[PDB]
Amino acid sequence: LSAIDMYGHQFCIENLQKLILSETSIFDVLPNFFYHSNQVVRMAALEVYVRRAYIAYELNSVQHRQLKD
Amino acid sequence: LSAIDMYGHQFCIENLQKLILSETSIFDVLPNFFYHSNQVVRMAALEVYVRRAYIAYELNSVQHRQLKD
Repeated sequence: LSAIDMYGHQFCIENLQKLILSETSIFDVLPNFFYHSNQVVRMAALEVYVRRAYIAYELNSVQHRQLKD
Repeated sequence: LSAIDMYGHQFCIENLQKLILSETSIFDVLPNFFYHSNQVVRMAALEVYVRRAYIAYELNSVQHRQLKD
């Protein structure tokens, strides 16, 4: 939480490479806040989770939507 | 700001009375932060500001809005 930018930018890709080059699996606690009241930990954690799935595939575009509310 | 609930509850009814029963004058410092980055406590703190302006007039409806982003 300290790491995360928490503007709309939310480019904490470097901390993410520590996450993706984590000896530890981060599906354990990461879920408790990625449905926290904080749009940033929601969004970030969620797409990296995608990435934690498709580490195998090639991702050519990923856009976040933010709907109805 | 710590006091402020920061959720949809947003019950700073009592805190508005501490603002209006403040040994400290609080039109001074409160304004510096109600344009901080955090939308719910924004909502709570800000509407208490509303309440501190028109406590004199009669308010029959107040909706928090949430724009562009």
